[PDB]
Amino acid sequence: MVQRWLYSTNAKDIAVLYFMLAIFSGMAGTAMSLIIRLELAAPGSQYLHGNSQLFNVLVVGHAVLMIFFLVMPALIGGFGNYLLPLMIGATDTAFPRINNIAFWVLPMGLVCLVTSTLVESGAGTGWTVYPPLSSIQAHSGPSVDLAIFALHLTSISSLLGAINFIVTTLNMRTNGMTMHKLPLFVWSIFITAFLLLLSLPVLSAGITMLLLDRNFNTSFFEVSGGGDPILYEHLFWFFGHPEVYILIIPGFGIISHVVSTYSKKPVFGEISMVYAMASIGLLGFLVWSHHMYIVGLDADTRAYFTSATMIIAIPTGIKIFSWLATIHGGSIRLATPMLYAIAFLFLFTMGGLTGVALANASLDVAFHDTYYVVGHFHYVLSMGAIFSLFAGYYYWSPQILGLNYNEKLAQIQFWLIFIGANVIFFPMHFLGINGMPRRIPDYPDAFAGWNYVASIGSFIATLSLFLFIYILYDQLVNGLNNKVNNKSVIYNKAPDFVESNTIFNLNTVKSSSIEFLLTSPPAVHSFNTPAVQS
Amino acid sequence: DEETFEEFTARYEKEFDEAYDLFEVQRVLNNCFSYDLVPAPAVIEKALRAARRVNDLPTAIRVFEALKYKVENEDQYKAYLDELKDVRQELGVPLKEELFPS
Amino acid sequence: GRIGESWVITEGRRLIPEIFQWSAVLSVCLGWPGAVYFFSKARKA
Amino acid sequence: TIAPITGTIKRRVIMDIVLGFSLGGVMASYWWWGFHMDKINKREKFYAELAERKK
Amino acid sequence: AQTHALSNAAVMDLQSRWENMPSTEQQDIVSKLSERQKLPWAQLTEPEKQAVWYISYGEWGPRRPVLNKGDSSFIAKGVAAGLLFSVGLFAVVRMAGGQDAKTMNKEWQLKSDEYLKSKNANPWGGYSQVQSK
Amino acid sequence: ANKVIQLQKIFQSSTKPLWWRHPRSALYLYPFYAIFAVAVVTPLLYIPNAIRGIKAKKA
Amino acid sequence: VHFKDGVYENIPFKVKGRKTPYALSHFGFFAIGFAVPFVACYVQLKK
Ligand code: HEA
Ligand code: HEA
Ligand SMILES: CCCCCCCCCCCCCCCC(=O)OC[C@H](COP(=O)(O)OCCN)OC(=O)CCCCCCCCCCCCCCC
Ligand SMILES: CCCCCCCCCCCCCCCC(=O)OC[C@H](COP(=O)(O)OCCN)OC(=O)CCCCCCCCCCCCCCC
Ligand SMILES: CCCCCCCCCCCCCCCC(=O)OC[C@H](COP(=O)(O)OCCN)OC(=O)CCCCCCCCCCCCCCC
Ligand SMILES: [Ca+2]
Ligand SMILES: [Cu+2]
Ligand SMILES: [Mg+2]
Repeated sequence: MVQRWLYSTNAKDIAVLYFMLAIFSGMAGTAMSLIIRLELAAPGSQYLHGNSQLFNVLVVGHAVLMIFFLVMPALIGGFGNYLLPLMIGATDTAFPRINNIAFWVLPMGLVCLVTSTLVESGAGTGWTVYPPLSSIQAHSGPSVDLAIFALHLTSISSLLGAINFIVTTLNMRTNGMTMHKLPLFVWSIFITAFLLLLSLPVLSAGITMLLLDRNFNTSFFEVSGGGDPILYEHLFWFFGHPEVYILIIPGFGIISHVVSTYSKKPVFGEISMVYAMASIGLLGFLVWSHHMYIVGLDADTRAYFTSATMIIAIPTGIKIFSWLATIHGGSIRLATPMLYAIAFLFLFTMGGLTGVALANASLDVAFHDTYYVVGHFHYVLSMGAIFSLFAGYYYWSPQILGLNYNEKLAQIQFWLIFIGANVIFFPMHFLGINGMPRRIPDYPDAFAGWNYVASIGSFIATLSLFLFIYILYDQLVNGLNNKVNNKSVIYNKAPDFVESNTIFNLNTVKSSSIEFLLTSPPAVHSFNTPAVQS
Repeated sequence: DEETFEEFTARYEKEFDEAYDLFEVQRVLNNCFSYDLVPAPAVIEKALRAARRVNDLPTAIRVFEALKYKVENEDQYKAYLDELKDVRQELGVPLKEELFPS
Repeated sequence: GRIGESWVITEGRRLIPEIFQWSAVLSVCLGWPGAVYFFSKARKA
Repeated sequence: TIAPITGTIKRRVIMDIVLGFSLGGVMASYWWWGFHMDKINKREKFYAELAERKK
Repeated sequence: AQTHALSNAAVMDLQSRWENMPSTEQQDIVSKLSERQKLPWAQLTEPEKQAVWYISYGEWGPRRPVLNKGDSSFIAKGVAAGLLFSVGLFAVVRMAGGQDAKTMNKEWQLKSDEYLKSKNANPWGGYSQVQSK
Repeated sequence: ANKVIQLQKIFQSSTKPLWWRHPRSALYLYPFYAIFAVAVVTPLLYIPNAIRGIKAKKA
Repeated sequence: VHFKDGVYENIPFKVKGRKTPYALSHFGFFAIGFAVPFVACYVQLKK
């Protein structure tokens, strides 16, 4: 068993390893989020005895952990490496040793991030690593270097997996599959791979310039030397907004599939969904300077960037309305992936509308570095990535594990994370619009009420997570029992309203995707003969 | 291209006449009723004939039960099941509501 | 044609419950912090 | 006989669309004409009293 | 085709006892009913018709719904137990916390209101920070 | 030297892992394994002094 | 290459044939995942 997991070269074992590291680091990011929200419950130093440096360190640990080590490994790595060779009928993805080195370069990024947290002071620079705060004059010690190396190792992983995904879905399709006949999750991870490939160079450039300023006495960003800190903001946000579209677009893939398979009707205008995802992917790279409306850009530059940022509301609206058109007129079977899809729809529309109010450069005067932007981004990130992750897990885990999960516990877990995430991220808009600044361990004591109700919501969210990792244990030890009693949902699609039960039993899986006719846990090398398609 | 109503009627008459076993009768009936129109009573008459020809009772009850869940009023269901009174009397299928009286 | 009651009647009888139920559901989903401020001490009660 | 009954979902979709736009317009008409107009009336009343005490 | 009729001992009340009938008796009843199908359907008795309808479209097996009759109450009671347990844990780890700020008093916040009223801050909104006891 | 046909025969007719199939494989593989073990043991070993504060003495 | 496949051969860990309980390893994994930031907070506050 040393070979199959350490020396691994098939995509599914790499995928479950990606998912395991993703959920380990997501547990750690949730713990850091709990500690942040615990310290931010009441004014005055409650738990961290003073020590705003430790609070900032936990802020970058929580942020970089939940982005680069939970959502990106889970969504990209685990779901891509399981379904992207499967949903196109490929045997095993091209360059599987690149597919193995990307996974195995991730958890040492986790190791050096943890040791950045442990060494002399910790990186307390925010998740954006802005100079001269992250330079050597404000942050001495080797900590921000190790956080930079964590970002470099996960940048290597994201780029190499992106190359692997592009040539897998281009070169290794099955024989009947034209590019137009592809699924939406495969198209989604294709477009995400292209945005990774075209974004991570600028991140690597800006981060290595930061490292060169820190340790080799050069001045890309040091004012004493002629350097300009706004260059790092330009480089980091040319990575950064393509990055957040990278995080959201696999959710746009998963939600199309769970919505079409739990409404029992196909996606409304699927080629328009391909065009809308590609339009969002092209339009990301042109809007990157909405994150810096404050630095003193020209009025024509901001008047451009608010229009460019607003233009992306149109294709995301086309996607969010075609999902409503898929759910309209169908026969809804409200299992937990359908619950996570509906909640994704509503709460991502709310986060996107707060983002549209954030797109205006005259209003981002009033909202920059307030808790309004953390309302916006925790809405789109939390719902549109965690609900997408939970929908993907409860959707594909009976198939890729052979073990059905408890359904009543799944719906109480959904409901608890629904109301808990709402209770934590709704008063952030109130704190922001009343002028509470960002990244503070303490506040004026007029913010204590909404900080209290959000800190009450955090315990609900952590209880739903503890319940979810109980659902994992209950799935792993009693999955076959869950199939044989009535504690789960065996059939994702019920019979239609004419169909007999034996006529159903001869044809028990009716999907437009390959993965559900594969055997529970699938063959170690399936597709001996290639999967034919008309 | 969109089909007019009589073109739909001709197509599903031909389909129900060509259906040859129980999987085909239930398939033709499933995508017969999954449009935005209650089918014409000639189509339902051909559906009951085709369910009789494959010797299966309960799909011929499901014709009327799907017609009940498909039609928009409670009066058009009456207009349908009194215009199919002689066909349902000849085959001898019940409605589901007079089969399970509650 | 037009067998039965009109589409106005038979869809208003479905919609008029759903308007009130939607208003209740959204007023809970959006106006829940009003209860916390209502029971709170900053209303001086 | 039975007249052809077709297209219930189209009438249902346009009825749901205009009911949703009118419901959201009722929400936003309350938002503007109550809340924003109330705040603007309070501010204009304060600046009227301020100019009066400046006289 | 087949014999006279399915007996009432073997076909009556088939809804209550389909899911407890063993698979062999299920298969034998299904076989005899499929042989009874080819007769002209006036000659079927009423428990036979109910058995055939429940076998093909009854709420068993594949037509079993997602939540079976007690699960909605169980998920409501579960989410209520989660809310009460989580605010109990919040009360516990809040009780193991640091001291309050010295400015979290009714009398301190009244003097803050007094200072703000002397500066006439927040003139058409609220300026009073009281919020505490 | 055109060892391609002979190495095709050796490489395809072998129940060994692919990095071991050449006759000169141990000649690379043993010192690489020792040097790799040293090079991944030592910087992990210097982490307690990093998190303790003890910089390296300049001697 | 030909590995074993089936219900529990898809995963790295060992659930069924096991000396210790599975709940030990399954909750110790998530427990050290949840307690990594407490180790970080303890080290930084001791400093
Ligand atoms: C991935 C994106 C992501 C997600 C999901 C979250 C989720 C949460 N975050 Fe955070 N956060 C950020 C990304 C995210 N955050 C970023 C980028 C910053 C910026 C830092 C800066 O500005 O400097 C930030 C900062 C930030 C702040 C602002 C603090 C400040 O700057 O002053 C707060 C405030 O409470 C917070 C807390 C929380 C809490 C309580 C959750 C809760 O939602 C936790 C509940 C979530 C779960 C329980 C997830 C489920 C767990 C899993 C492991 C998924 C399992 C599913 C599968 C494996 C399929 N984090
Ligand atoms: C999940 C990833 C994600 C997604 C998808 C988005 C989506 C959007 N974001 Fe956001 N954003 C972040 C992650 C994301 N963001 C992060 C992490 C930050 C903080 C970074 C930091 O500070 O470090 C941030 C901050 C951020 C800023 C910077 C503000 C500041 O720092 O001062 C801005 C400014 O324009 C912005 C706007 C938008 C807009 C317009 C969209 C749009 O794409 C949303 C599109 C969706 C809709 C528009 C709704 C659906 C459409 C309809 C229902 C149709 C009807 C709608 C209309 C007619 C408008 N967000
Ligand atoms: C601005 C308005 C749009 C906003 C966005 C839409 C809302 C999002 C949710 C959509 C859910 C339903 C989608 C699936 C339906 C479907 O797919 O229907 C498919 C049918 C097919 O018709 P056919 O067989 O004749 O043609 C077959 C060949 N095409 O086409 C329709 O029904 C037509 C519906 C027309 C809608 C007109 C809207 C009029 C109101 C505009 C706003 C007025 C505001 C007034 C305020 C006082
Ligand atoms: C705090 C802010 C958020 C507040 C949220 C609302 C407050 C309530 C919290 C939840 C209480 C638990 C109730 C459990 C219900 C139950 O038990 O469901 C059981 C029901 C009925 O079952 P049955 O008819 O088959 O028969 C059972 C009896 N034999 O099935 C369902 O699941 C369907 C109902 C859920 C619909 C999907 C909702 C998905 C999320 C939507 C997100 C918002 C979109 C809408 C926005 C306007
Ligand atoms: C931790 C305590 C271990 C105690 C062992 C005692 C040994 C005595 C003998 C007992 C029997 C043998 C035990 C060894 C076997 C073992 O347990 O697997 C050992 C491994 C690590 O082992 P290690 O290298 O840390 O062990 C040191 C000694 N060799 O655990 C784990 O991966 C735990 C993993 C947690 C489960 C994760 C659940 C989530 C999975 C999601 C998958 C689905 C993905 C779907 C989406 C793609
Ligand atoms: Ca605090
Ligand atoms: Cu952005
Ligand atoms: Mg800023």
